[PDB]
Amino acid sequence: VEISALPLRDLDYIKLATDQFGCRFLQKKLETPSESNMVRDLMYEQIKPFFLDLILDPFGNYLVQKLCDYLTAEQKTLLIQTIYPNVFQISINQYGTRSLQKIIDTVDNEVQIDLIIKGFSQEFTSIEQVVTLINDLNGNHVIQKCIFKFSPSKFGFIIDAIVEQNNIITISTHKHGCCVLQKLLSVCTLQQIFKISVKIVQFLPGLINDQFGNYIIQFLLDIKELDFYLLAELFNRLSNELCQLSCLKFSSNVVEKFIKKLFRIITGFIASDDVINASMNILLTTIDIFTVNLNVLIRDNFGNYALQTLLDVKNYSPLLGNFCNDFSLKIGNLIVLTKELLPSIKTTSYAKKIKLKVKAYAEATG
RNA sequence: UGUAACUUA
Repeated sequence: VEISALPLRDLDYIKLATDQFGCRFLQKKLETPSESNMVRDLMYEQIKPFFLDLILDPFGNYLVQKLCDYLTAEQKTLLIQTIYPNVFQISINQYGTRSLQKIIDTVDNEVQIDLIIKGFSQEFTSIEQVVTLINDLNGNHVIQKCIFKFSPSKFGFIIDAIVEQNNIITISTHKHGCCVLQKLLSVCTLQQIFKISVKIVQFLPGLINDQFGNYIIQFLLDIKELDFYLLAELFNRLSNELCQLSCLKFSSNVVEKFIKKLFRIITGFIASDDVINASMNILLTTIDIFTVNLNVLIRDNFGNYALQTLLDVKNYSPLLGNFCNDFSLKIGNLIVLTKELLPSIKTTSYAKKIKLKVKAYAEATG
């Protein structure tokens, strides 16, 4: 427009950056190789004291993002030096979060990375603010970006926030928080996973039937480098309430996941002889529990799924040393008992499926 | 017969 007639050194780069027309003008000027280095250097010096302002700006953030693909190391470094103590405010912000992710995505070196982490430390960001960011609509996308871009050696402030008091509940039982927590465990180190796994088990009753928390428990059941400890821990914490948990909407999926995990281990043998022997002892104990409460499980709206999972011969066909003996005496007993209970559930819409699972047991037995 | 969660002209 009338702007594109003035020399670049006479542009008020602040007023343009906060203006839609002006911001688009500067971006497409950075994309002009003749002007690129010059506008950048002319832009950088004038907007330098307004970095935080531009970052949180509806139009300014678009310039900052674009500017990240052109800055030098020293330039981007000095940018981060100016704004690192304000990362919480930035991450919370609708526009700031888009800027910080792009900054994190275009880091040049550890000096820049450590400055960002330094801002997330307790010196500038309290634990309750980190917890906030994890559960925040916008901030959680910054925590994720850290989780995917930076190395786990930098995850300190995140780990510290989760293991603090009962924050594991606040996070796991939250829509945004449960996601980030699963994103973390996917790249975390084993010792960091343990540190979190302790807090989860400690607050297990508050997570296992939670609408989101149950997904955290199930995610832990996929981490193979946990079976040596997690199988005994859970079952010892849930055995007495195993029937109750099987009849709940959310925790029943965990039970099914648990049972399936027990099968895939003992079937793989035919992990570790400590894990396996424990898996066998739990499974046998589980079948004992399901026989005692068979009357209730077969009729419950959620219990029946766990019962079917346990009765599905598709999961334990190779089980047909001495363990396999008293297994069949228990799982076989449970089959013939379920067979007697069939006409007492004819009013239910799932009697057909259960009757078929005792039919599949005969096809494999005889 | 039964659950997800993961964002600006």
